[PDB]
Amino acid sequence: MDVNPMLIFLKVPVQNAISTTFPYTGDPPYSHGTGTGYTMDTVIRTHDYSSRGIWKTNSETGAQQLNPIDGPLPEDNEPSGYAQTDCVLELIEGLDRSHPGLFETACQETIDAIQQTRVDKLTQGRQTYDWTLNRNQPAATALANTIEVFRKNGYKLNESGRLIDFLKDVLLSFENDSMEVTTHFQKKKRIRDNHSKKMITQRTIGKKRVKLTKKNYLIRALTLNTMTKDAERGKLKRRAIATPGMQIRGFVYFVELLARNICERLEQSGLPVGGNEKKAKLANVIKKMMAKSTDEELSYTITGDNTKWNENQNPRIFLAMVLRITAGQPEWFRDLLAVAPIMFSNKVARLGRGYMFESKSMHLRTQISAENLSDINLRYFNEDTKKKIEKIRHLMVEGTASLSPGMMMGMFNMLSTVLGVSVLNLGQREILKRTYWWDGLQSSDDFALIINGHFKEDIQQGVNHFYRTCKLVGINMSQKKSYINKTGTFEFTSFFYRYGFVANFSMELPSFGVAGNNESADMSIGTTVIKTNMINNDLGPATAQMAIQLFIKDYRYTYRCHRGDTNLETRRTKSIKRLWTETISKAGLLVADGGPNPYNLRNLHIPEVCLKWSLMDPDYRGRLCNPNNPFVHHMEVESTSLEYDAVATTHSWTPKRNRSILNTNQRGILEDERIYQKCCQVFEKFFPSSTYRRPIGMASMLDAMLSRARIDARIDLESGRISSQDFSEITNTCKAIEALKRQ
Amino acid sequence: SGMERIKELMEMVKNSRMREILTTTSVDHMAVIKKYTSGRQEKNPALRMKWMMAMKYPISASSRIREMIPEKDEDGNTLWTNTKDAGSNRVLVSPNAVTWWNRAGPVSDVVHYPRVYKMYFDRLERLTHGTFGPVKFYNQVKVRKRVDINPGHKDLTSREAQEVIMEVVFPNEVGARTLSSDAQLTITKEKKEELKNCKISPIMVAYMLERELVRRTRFLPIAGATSSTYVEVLHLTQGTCWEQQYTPGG
Amino acid sequence: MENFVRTNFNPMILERAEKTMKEYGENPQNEGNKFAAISTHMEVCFMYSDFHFIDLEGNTIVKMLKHRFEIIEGQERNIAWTIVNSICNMTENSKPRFLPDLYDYKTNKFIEIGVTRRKVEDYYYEKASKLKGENVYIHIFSFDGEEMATDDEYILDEESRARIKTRLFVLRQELATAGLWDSFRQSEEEEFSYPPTFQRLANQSLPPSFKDYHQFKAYVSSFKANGNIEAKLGAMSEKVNAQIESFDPRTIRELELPEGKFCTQRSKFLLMDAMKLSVLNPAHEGEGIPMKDAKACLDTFWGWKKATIIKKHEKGVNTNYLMIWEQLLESIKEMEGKFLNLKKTNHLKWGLGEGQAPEKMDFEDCKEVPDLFQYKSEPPEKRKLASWIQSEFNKASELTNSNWIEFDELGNDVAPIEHIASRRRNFFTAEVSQCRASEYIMKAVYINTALLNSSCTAMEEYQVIPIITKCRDTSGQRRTNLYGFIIKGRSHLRNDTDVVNFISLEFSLTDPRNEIHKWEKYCVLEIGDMEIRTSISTIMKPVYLYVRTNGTSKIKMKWGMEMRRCLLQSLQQVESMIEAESAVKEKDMTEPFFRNRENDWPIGESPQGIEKGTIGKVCRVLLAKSVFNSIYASAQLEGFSAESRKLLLLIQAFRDNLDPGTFDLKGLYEAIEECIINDPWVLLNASWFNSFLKAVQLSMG
RNA sequence: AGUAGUAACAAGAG
RNA sequence: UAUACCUCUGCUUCUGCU
RNA sequence: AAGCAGAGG
Ligand SMILES: O=c1ccn([C@@H]2O[C@H](COP(=O)(O)NP(=O)(O)OP(=O)(O)O)[C@@H](O)[C@H]2O)c(=O)[nH]1
Ligand SMILES: O=C(O)c1cn(CC2(n3ccc4cccnc43)CCCC2)cc(O)c1=O
Ligand SMILES: [Mg+2]
Ligand SMILES: [Mg+2]
Ligand SMILES: [Mg+2]
Ligand SMILES: [Mg+2]
Ligand SMILES: [Mg+2]
Repeated sequence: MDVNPMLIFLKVPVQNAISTTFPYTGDPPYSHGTGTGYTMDTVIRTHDYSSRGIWKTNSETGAQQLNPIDGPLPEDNEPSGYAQTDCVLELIEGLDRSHPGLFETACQETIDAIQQTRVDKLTQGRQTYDWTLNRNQPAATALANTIEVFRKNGYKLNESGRLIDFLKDVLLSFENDSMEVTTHFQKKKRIRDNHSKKMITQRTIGKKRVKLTKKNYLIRALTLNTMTKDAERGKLKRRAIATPGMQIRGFVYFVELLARNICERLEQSGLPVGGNEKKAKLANVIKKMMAKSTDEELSYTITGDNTKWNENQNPRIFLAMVLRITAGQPEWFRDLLAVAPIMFSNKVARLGRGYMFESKSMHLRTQISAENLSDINLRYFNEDTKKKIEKIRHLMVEGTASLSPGMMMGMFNMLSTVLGVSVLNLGQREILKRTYWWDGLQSSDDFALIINGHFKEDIQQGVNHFYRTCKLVGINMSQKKSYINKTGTFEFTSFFYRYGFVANFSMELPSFGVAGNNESADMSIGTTVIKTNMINNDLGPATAQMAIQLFIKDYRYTYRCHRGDTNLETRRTKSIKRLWTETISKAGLLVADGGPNPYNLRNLHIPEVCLKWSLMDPDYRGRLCNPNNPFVHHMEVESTSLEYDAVATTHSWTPKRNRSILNTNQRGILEDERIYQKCCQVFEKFFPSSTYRRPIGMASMLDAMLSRARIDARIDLESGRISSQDFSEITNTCKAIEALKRQ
Repeated sequence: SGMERIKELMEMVKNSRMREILTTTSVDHMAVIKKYTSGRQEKNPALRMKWMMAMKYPISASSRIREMIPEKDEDGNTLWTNTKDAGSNRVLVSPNAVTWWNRAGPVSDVVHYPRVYKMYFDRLERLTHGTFGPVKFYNQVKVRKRVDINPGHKDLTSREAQEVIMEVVFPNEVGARTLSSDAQLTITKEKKEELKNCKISPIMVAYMLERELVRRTRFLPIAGATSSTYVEVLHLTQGTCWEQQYTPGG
Repeated sequence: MENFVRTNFNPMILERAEKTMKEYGENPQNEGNKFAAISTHMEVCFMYSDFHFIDLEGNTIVKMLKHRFEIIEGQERNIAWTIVNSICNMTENSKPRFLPDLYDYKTNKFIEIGVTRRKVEDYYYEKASKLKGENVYIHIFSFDGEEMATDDEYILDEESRARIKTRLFVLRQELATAGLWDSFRQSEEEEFSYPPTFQRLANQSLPPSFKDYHQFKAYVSSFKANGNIEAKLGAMSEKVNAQIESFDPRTIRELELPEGKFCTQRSKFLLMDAMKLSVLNPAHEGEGIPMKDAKACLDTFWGWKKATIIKKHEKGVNTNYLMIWEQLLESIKEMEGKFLNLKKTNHLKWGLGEGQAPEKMDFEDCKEVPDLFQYKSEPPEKRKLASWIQSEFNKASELTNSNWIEFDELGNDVAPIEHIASRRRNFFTAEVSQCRASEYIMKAVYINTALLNSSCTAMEEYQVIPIITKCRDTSGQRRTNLYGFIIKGRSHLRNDTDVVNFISLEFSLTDPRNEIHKWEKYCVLEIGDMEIRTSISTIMKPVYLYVRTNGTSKIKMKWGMEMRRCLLQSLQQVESMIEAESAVKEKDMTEPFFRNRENDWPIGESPQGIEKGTIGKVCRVLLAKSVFNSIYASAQLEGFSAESRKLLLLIQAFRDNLDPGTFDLKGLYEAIEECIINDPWVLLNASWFNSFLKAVQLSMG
């Protein structure tokens, strides 16, 4: 007998055993090496779906820009980016007519949130393309470098602390013809490694001042650096992601804030709801569309995706949508929300790290960057890269590729959701006035579309009408990834429906394990993961007990904290055995201290220190929860040396961090981080709430610290807590500090 | 007193780079310059903890552990070593030092864990004196409602409770706003009288008051009652085909 | 204006007024009368505050003392609110609703100071109407000379008030002589514009029938819908349509599997062909040390002979593999210690890939090289499905006589649902712990854990890692099993996809000549002879050693260490199939499922037809499926699963009488068959889907 | 050689 | 020259180490 | 309030 697991679907429905179709126990596919080929594929597919447009040379950057808007109508079912702006404006006008007061309320909330947003909101991002260093940095580092270069060049509106003044500085910096930035250059020396007697290259990173031109600064300000997405499930081929710089992210934040305020009040939107709220919204839409019918009414659901969603959106369509939604608003608000589609219409894509080249007669390999890829003869590339470069060459501008159509991966999620929700909103039966109508839900490119009609020909006419109306606005439905059946079963962002949403436990399977923080946080993380999967993802109680057992196994093997009566030998066996022997009540010892596991089903919501607190020895609980804990951080006592008492146990320690680059001296650029940390630590002594809540203020740190020191000295003098000579010495120290900052 | 911090500011203002930073960075821009990093970032901490616990010193703690924890064990294990910089504020620690502190460190008669995490002890007291009924098997109709996972206070909302916490713990940095309610003033007076001469760090005090006062809500599938004492045991009382009859303590 | 204000006032007053206008958003080079008024208010507050001290007694001495007034005006607003909050928290006063100008420590009063060009009584009543409800002291000054305090009660001395009145009178007369006094009494919006470079950028971000950004903005602001969608749909071709093709699984074809050579074994260890040297109840001098347990297992086999190459690795040097095994056995026979690092010989350097990378140099030094060619990115060669992987999956779903998974202790069961879960978990453990896939889990977890620890601790050493598992019998006795050895290469792993090479040498009793296409990557030697005692007879079978060079990465070792999640993927599904029954019968259906072998679930395909099994067989089959998903993880499997899930849902929607339809089934078949290249598990899953489709077609007749 | 798959690792910037 | 954006869920309050 | 982790698009 040959064993076939897929024959379990003869007896069980597919949705009731859908977790067997997710092979999520193995490693996900990763990308090896560069992502330059995927970036070139993205640019070639973006210029191929828009190829019947107008080519214009930009007068500011010199980039070849392709305009497919109001081009020829599509003649086939291939993906097209020829969105008609009049149909887009008609759909947004119908969306405003179906929801009176929606756009005005969303614009009013966006105006209220523009006046309150600060610059450090831009530190919410992750890896940001830094135009000063021509590489990716964290968002706070790239923002601090941008602000330092703007203040060194004379753009100091961002000293007010508001985001909109930083955006004014961004738009005013384009008038500078010579931007003086600080880069990171590299010195190399051939030393000898003593561990292997081998000659290596020792790299020393320093700082260097360089002058950018006007066009080079404008190309760097419109640059999206492109990587490749790693650990992506469900795909065979890889694709490229993109990150913008700091000159784009504030405007993109404001546009996405407005589009989020629009999407929060639309019933046919899948954003920004998620989890159980999105499932309840889908179930309510399906119940309203399945109940509101007659005796002879047919209802069909399309589970629908879209082919190349980010490639076929257009920033000019987003500009028209922004200018139509903000109708009647003040013109500064319209211009501020119009900047980001204008910046994305003139965007460029950094091709990445280039490619690796190999010489076999010399037996060497070398990484040639993208900026040096244009000066290589075509016979040195392989066939696919040669075809890519021959298609790419006319779009090259200073190491980057011009990309005027497209929006790239996930840059305008909510605005594209608004564009899809308008096509969903068109199919109201009191407006369409036909034999068919449609409802449903849209989330980015995923859609569940319910067409109701009287015959199957009416359903076919409704599907054709929705498909052609989506084709009018640059939305290309994937004909090989979408399907249609009767209403009662569909799929929406890997949520499977069969008269109610079924569970998919395998998707939450990588969350079961050891998180890797310390011994205290990981136990609570594991127990709460098991509890949350019992609540939400239909994890059965026997499998939950098995998950508790496997987590205790993984936790004891990860931190080497096996029980005191075990025979395994690690580096921690003797001390844990010593703690096990001299403990009377061994049930009160933690699992990290070699104690037994106390968790069953009923107590997963209770932490381990509290659950074992009544079973501990007083000596063990006095050592474990000692307020003189040397493993954690102790805050210094404020002016109201001596430190505060620690609450957390000794298992809340800090793991050792390693930030070293191989054969690289980084001490020339690691200095200012330490000086920033010293300045923040000396600020926290005067303002003890700065770690709990973000402090605000336009004055400098030194002025705030001196004013706080003076007022605290005066209050402590006027309360019997400090002497008069101490007050005089504090005020004389503040006066000498004020004298030091002027001479 | 307040003279040591201003003399440390005097020592730091003599350095020209520190003076330029303290005179050109605002309080708003300190949130930007605080998260400033320069080297490479450590990704995938789970795998890093998998291989790093096999090494000799995976823990980094302060220098005061050289005065609280000895260098050697009774078995001969090295508990801490210094780094490659003479006079740093950080040394490299072995987990045998954690085990030595848990088996032979200084015993403290006072602990702050039952006071700071009093909500979890309330949960344990609610579970221990609970009553379990029989398990009944039938198809559960779970409605994904929005229920409270933290009840908070009966008279406060979330923002009012956060303003009460900011008034109690950090009264000199509340800014321009004032407590515009009577329940805010009464709870502020009571929590200020309860927290006098408290040697707990103020951030831990603020998070204890945040667990006590701020109401939290989540979207959960509910088959039975929606009270917050039943939301905390939602994994225990209901599933997909069964229902555990349970009455909490109190 | 601006020049008079700089010619009169001190630089402290000008700096305070400039910082106040920078805080509120103005400039002295534009607004001049407001700058002069802010400077005048600042100088009046400074004259009110200066030369007023409090000595050690407490009375106001006018000249080492302390100031009588705290200046709140001129500070930044958060600094000023910090000062006001600290003052209100020192005393017992209520917080003022606005920021006042001074604080008097002697009178303990907040002071609001106003300098007006109008009349004193009118401005005083206006500021009292603005500041009503609190005890803020109000004092109003004017350029005429008159004043009005709070209820005509003064707290300042007459000399200081006379100096303030004299200064305001002199400033008023100098404004009269300067000709700027007429503009002062008469004076008693968010903006965002485009700079011209960004304006020229805005003019090029439009639809191509527009030349200016403001023209397009006026077009969008004045747009009315007049049937543009209906006209554009009447103008568009009829070829652009979403025609629904009806889905019928009786009419669809099967998946087209690729052709070529047969698929090859690519696991990191042997599976059905693995032999283990075992010690029963170990109690030697290092029961727990891996190399000592390996030597204790090697000292149970006495049939060693001279190793001969009986199956060559066709792409490699097989004498190097022979010398590697000779060096490994000789170094084990003379090993002293708890670990073993092999000497870096030439054959071991060949087998571990030492020096195979080209030397990485910078492009600035490699410009004159006349033969720099790009790395080739060729697609993988297609392979035909062979029948060994079905035999592997058949053997992996079988019960063994050994318990391979030990589970940790739980808490005590108090709730009745905990007792129900304990009974169901005991049934799951009785059906799943004696499985061959559980042994594969333990082998993979041990190999990946030891390889990761050795790769991160001994990066330059050629460490020997034995393949050791530990199991219990059906009576409860311990048994330590050795499957072979792993020689780790150099492991300077920086990227997550960086490959550490190793050499795996696994014991076997399987002749590779009977299925040589399974072993393209292996070099199989004949190392021994074992007396195999069978039931009918007793023969002497040769013991082979399968030797191959393999490689792994840190993410692959990370996911190999977490293969026990496979136990979570199977037993969550089976329990759901229990619970979906338990909601129907209104009782716990665990014991009717496990204690009544009625053979209910289809899992097999015989020549007689479709075979059914019990629920524990389903447990073992789903466990083996999760284990083989974890072992043979690739991008082909991910793409094939994600693209064949849609066809499974289409077949299910047909069986639910929901009338399924597609829009491009040919493109769906192309997307499925694109992901079927050379992995044997993906080929086996494609054949499994074809068998399921044929069974669905035979079910509908 | 091997890992592997549209480009890399097979040490010398992660 | 190197882990993007958006949303949801969960945990912690971290003082930075070649 | 922020950071980290997981999932989805
Ligand atoms: O990891 C992700 C996944 C999806 N997305 C965003 O979600 C959009 C749709 O998500 P998608 O998965 O459907 N990708 P798509 O571009 O439509 O190509 P395909 O369906 O294969 O023909 C994409 O175009 C991205 O904009 C991301 O930004 N990051
Ligand atoms: O800011 C205050 O508290 C304050 C402000 N005025 C209004 C004017 N003024 C003076 C400084 C200042 C700063 C910002 C806005 N208006 C400001 C007075 C002259 C022109 C306007 C008057 C007082 O008497 C005050 O006490
Ligand atoms: Mg799509
Ligand atoms: Mg999608
Ligand atoms: Mg004032
Ligand atoms: Mg005033
Ligand atoms: Mg090769």
